[PDB]
Amino acid sequence: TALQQAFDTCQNNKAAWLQRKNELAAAEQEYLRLLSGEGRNVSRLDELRNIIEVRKWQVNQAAGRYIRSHEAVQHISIRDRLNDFMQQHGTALAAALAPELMGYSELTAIARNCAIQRATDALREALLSWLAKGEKINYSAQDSDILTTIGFRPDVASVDDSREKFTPAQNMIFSRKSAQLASRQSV
Amino acid sequence: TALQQAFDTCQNNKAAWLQRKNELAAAEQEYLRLLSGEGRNVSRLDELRNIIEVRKWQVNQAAGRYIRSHEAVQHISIRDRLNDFMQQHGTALAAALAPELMGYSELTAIARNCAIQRATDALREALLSWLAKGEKINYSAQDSDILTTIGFRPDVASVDDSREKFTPAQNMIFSRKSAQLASRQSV
Repeated sequence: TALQQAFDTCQNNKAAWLQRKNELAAAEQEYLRLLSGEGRNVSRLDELRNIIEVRKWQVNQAAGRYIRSHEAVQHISIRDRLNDFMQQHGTALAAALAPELMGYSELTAIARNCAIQRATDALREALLSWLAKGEKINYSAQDSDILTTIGFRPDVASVDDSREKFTPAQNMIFSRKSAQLASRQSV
Repeated sequence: TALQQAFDTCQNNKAAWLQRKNELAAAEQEYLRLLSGEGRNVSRLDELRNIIEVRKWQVNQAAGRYIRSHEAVQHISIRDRLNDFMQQHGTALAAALAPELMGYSELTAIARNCAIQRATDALREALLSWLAKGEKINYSAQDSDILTTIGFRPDVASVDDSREKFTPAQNMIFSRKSAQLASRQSV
């Protein structure tokens, strides 16, 4: 259920990001149509500029949160699949790299780290050979639906929106802007 | 079939290392008994000191090349075992890491490197989870005899004398002195 929990977390994050970008687009089109009009309304255009700026900041933050949630759900799926599969095949995987496993319990910390790094490097060449052979494969059978729905990669729109970042001072300034807009808009 | 070559290389390296060790022991014991003896030939003492130092250098080099051969044969055995293991159960391994392996062909250098790094982190966490329970195992069935006869790690006597490092000029002058010793003892 934990994988399902992360899946629905990412789904509602995606929904929030989508509605945020829809609101941003509506604000932008309203601003441009008002600018096309003959009315001056300097205060109106200034407040619309502030609104669109804070809304695009919110869209960027939502995209970043969606990226983090997607990474989290992929990571938890990876860890659970690896745990269950290795439990099903503990002996085979252990004997594959056996000569560097005995004595691990009492091994010194530096030697322990060096041994596990050597094991990872040994698996690196197996992964390289597997990708060189380039066999076609899909997600795990047990959670194929969740992994297909979550997508192999996040949407490119979130990638380009999250490409640019902001300094923490601007982050907190925009957080205050969001708080005040929510406060004065609820009335 | 390079495993057999590595095995016999390790065997003859061990034989040469034992020969160097026993000849060094003989040289040092005869030097000690001549020191305790009534003889006062200072030239004999100086030449015995030269023999002792050159034999110590030869033993150090033999230990170094034995360590290199042992690590080489261990790497070859690990590579072969992992290769046949992935040829046996590699599809399930690829499925377990599917969320970061799809479309590897068209990925750029940075994307491929990051995906490989994430896969290494995943397998590292799986390995540490497996090692947490401390499930004891043995050597690989196909090549158990070679691993047993080469040992899990080289003995202390092969590393305790190899903890001293020589500058390249020292190595060159010791090589020249060893060549002179061989030339003078051949006649």
